[PDB]
Amino acid sequence: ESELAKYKEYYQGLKSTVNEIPESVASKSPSLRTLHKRLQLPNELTYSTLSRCLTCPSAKLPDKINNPTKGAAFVNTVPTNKYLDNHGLNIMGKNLLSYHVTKSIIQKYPRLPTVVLNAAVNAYISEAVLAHIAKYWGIEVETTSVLSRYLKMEPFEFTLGRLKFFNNSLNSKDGIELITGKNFSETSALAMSVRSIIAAIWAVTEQKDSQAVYRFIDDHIMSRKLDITKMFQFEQPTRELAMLCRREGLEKPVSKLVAESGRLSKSPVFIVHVFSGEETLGEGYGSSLKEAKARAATDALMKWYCYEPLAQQEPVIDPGTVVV
Amino acid sequence: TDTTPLKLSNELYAIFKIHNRPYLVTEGDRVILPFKLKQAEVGDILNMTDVTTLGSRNYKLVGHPINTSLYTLKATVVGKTKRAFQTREVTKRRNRRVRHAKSKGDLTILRISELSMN
Amino acid sequence: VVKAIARNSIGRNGVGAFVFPCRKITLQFCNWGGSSEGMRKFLTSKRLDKWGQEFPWIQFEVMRKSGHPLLRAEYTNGREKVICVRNLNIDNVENKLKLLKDSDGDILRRRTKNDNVESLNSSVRGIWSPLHAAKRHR
Amino acid sequence: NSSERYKLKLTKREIEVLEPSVYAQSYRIKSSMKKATLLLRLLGGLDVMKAISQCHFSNKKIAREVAELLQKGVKDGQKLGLKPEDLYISQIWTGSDGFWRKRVEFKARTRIGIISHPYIHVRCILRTKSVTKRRLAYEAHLKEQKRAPWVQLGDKPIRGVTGGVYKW
Amino acid sequence: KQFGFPKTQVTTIYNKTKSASNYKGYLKHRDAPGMYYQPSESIATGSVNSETIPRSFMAASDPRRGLDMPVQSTKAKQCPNVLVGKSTVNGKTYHLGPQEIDEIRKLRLDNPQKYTRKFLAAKYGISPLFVSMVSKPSEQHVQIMESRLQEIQSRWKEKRRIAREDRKRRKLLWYQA
Amino acid sequence: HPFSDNYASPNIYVVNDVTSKEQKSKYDTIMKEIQKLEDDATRKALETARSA
RNA sequence: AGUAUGAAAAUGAUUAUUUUAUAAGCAAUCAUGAAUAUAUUAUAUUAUAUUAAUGAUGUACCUUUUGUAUAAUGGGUCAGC
RNA sequence: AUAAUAAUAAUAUGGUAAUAGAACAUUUAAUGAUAAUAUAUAUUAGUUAUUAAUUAAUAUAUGUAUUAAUUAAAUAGAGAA
Ligand SMILES: [Mg+2]
Ligand SMILES: [Mg+2]
Ligand SMILES: [Mg+2]
Ligand SMILES: [Mg+2]
Ligand SMILES: [Mg+2]
Ligand SMILES: [Mg+2]
Ligand SMILES: [Mg+2]
Ligand SMILES: [Mg+2]
Ligand SMILES: [Mg+2]
Ligand SMILES: [Mg+2]
Ligand SMILES: [Mg+2]
Ligand SMILES: [Mg+2]
Ligand SMILES: [Mg+2]
Ligand SMILES: [Mg+2]
Ligand SMILES: [Mg+2]
Repeated sequence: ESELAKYKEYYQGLKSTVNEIPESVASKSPSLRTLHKRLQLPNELTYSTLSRCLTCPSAKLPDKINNPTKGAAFVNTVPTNKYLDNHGLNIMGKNLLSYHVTKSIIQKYPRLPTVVLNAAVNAYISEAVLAHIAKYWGIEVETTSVLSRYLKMEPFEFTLGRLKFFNNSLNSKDGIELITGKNFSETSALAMSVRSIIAAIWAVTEQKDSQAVYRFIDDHIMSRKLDITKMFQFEQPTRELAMLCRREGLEKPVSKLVAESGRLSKSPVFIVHVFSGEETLGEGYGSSLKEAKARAATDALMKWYCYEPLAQQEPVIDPGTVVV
Repeated sequence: TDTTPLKLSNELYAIFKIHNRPYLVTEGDRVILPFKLKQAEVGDILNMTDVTTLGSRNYKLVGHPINTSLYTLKATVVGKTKRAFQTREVTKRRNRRVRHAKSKGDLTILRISELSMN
Repeated sequence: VVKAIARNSIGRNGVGAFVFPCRKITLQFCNWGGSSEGMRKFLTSKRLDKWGQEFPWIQFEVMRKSGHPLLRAEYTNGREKVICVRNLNIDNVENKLKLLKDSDGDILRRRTKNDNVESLNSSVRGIWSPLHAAKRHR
Repeated sequence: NSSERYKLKLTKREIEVLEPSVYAQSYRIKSSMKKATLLLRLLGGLDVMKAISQCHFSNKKIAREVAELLQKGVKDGQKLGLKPEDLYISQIWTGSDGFWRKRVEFKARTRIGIISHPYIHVRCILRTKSVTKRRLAYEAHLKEQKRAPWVQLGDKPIRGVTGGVYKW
Repeated sequence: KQFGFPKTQVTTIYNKTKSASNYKGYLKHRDAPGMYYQPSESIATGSVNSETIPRSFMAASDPRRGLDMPVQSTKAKQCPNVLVGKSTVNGKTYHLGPQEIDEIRKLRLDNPQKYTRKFLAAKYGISPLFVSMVSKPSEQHVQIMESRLQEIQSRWKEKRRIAREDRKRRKLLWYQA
Repeated sequence: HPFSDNYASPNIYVVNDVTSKEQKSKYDTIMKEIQKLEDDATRKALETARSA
């Protein structure tokens, strides 16, 4: 006999299992099972599907393997099947995230500016955030080599359970990164995995319970804290407020001193209110008068934009951003 | 009890009491009880019962304790744990014996999942 | 004119879907080594199976090493508790395992008096202001 | 001659060490450490040539030795590739050189002391105005940029614990 | 007044003037069970709260419009105008025709040092801002002005530059909310 | 001598007791075998070049 | 008083971070801002670590005594015994 | 009719001189797997109700613990002469 032959046949078996993701093997994988139990995924979502979601596309081994001298070696993963990876799933998950999150944000804040809305959406479902979520869930990367695994003589089940992409061995050894594309990044792979899981959930539940996916998203993605007030940065807000007042049936906004203390000091306090008629729109405190005025305008704009109506109200469609 | 303004308001706080210890909370807030919970395991949900005060920005319902029907307040038990281990030394002023008073009290991290006017 | 500030969301584990903090536990023992007796007994005696049945979201690795017997947990936040269970009986080991599973992974920390609630949320009522107080000072 | 991009990850210590420097060392100088300090504190962050000039016109005995050391460090820097008008003394310290021979001083009325005879060494690290100084200027600039301003009516943390109750 | 709830201060059992920070007194103070009106002791600057938003910014079908919580405590008659433009005090005027505008533009290009914005404003009974909106100066003049500004900046000490930076940071912070 | 099958709850498993020395020996044999294979191929290529 | 090795401490000089030129006492502890550093799950409104803003409490240790902050005993510091 | 662990109710838990019970560190002797993917020592940060040990990183040594554990013993623990 020969040990090379033994290793080779093991590798071939592993490749075959990757191509298939046979259901029994996937079921045997403890990590997959624990992930399934942790997230409370549907029973219709098979363990093979879950394994597939963790399998990123990796058809051909790249040219950068040829030289570890240039700071890269791809020796962990094994080639995947063209029609059994997380790629199609991932896209679907991304689409779902882009639809649902955005919709939820619009429901919450129907006048939110376009740029601000986009930023909020990004915050909710940015690649880094998605990667973090995946890590939290316990989607671990297949860092160990194939040869090493063979030597240890571990089953293929464990491999199936781990996340599988062209992860560069010696990525940041001796403090040297190679700056490769998105197809070799860990964060991206983790993002794909979390999107792929969502897509798989959608696939299994859509006919029985159409909104199951969206309630899962709400539980995991939309449950996260984001203060929308911290997102804004105005420029000349008084002018913008005046424009808004003009657009609506409101009197011209003027700022007026409500209260004042410590004028002729290092740190005064000036309270000014931007009135439109007798109604106050924005209240603004400040060290200077100018500052206070600015703050009142910004407050007014916040109140305009971040207005969140009740669920009992009929839908509020805003009349666009205030084009100054 | 006309509880309409509270119901309307987007922001809302509660001052529920566990063993007469008040904890002022909103939804998402992460309460740290200074004892080991025996009844609930980790993952279990706690329906708060002795809710003293339920407040908006300008109004507050108060009751001893507020009708359970009027509100919901679900905490989740998100980890039993402990405080950091400390060893203060106890000794008298011309005495070489120095008794070490070791201490490492228990904690229970709750998370206020739901808080709303029913 | 209005511009966004790039900002990211904060995950509150409990509020939507509770992800269980403890993700993996490794039982480590030695075949030699008299300190690993209680651990070995625990591994043998149908308790581990029951445990796994109870908690199917935790994976239970069982390893053999030359040193003292070890219980290393692994949590969602990425931290790792490792308890050496040298010379402990079966029941003590089980208690230790229970303690580990109970833990949210976070580091141990001194709390001051009444440092109870930890909010991301802005106050429902505002912050106090002397100009806006009900009773004016003198 | 390559299309491979890279990003380098270096500790603070690694950054410090890799900047071009030169390490002068004296021989076994006959002096006290205190006496050396009394001079060496003057030659803190000077340009090497300035320091050498100061040593030349100093009244002290260690001064000549210090000057010689500086000259040697300059020569070393030149040999390496550096310039003498670029070099500044980054660090310069002293230390005991060991094996100080004690020797009893006999006093009046059957009393004694012990006279030690101290030997020291001066080492110094010369660094470049062209790199190290530029780097620390850049760091200072970054720190200045980072620095949050003084706000007059600014958001200071309401220090103290809440106590499970609104006080407003 | 829609609601007729009794109103309460944030009451301590202790002397509030001497022990406002003492949480214990607040904890002690029990009040009879029911609904109350505790008006907030706060400015409504950073608040997105629904009790803080004005009625004009609420939607027409909002139930909250009718409820009396965006309280108009202040009065615009009593408050005096702060950093208000002369157009706002005495109304906007749209009197200058195209010919006048063209003349202004011609003047400004010709000699911005002689025919400055303020002078134009004085001549035509209109704002300096409006003059600016109407007409660009000769780009040379602008360049000169920029150079002068740069020279002034250079003339500063280190401290002054830092102070200016701090001021700029503060200004940026104002518009955050 | 526990195994993954012994526990009968699929989240429990026992990692394989393969001695470090044995693994090292296996590695040595495989890399050596590869080297042998390569060297023979290179020799053959040299012979072919020499021929024509 | 063997030979190698020696980031053991006391001790000296130097550099870095941080605090410090209107503040008074075992130099610590607890509260609590700020600044800096590290952090291949800081997702952050993050976590740890270092540091005499500021506040509160705080009469070295042993021995011997009815009783010691005592201005009663004894100790210059660390290492080995 | 025991032991270990966990519940509930009750009572008790300041301590000089003193009495009693239970542990740990260190060194040697008896028995004794294992191994540079290991062991030992040090530093830093975690972990276990913590004089102790353990995890990780880093450093230096060593082809390796008279190692875990149970016994037997002691030139067996030092801010106090
Ligand atoms: Mg006494
Ligand atoms: Mg004492
Ligand atoms: Mg020597
Ligand atoms: Mg004499
Ligand atoms: Mg002397
Ligand atoms: Mg008082
Ligand atoms: Mg001062
Ligand atoms: Mg003094
Ligand atoms: Mg005295
Ligand atoms: Mg004395
Ligand atoms: Mg003395
Ligand atoms: Mg006692
Ligand atoms: Mg002894
Ligand atoms: Mg000693
Ligand atoms: Mg002692």
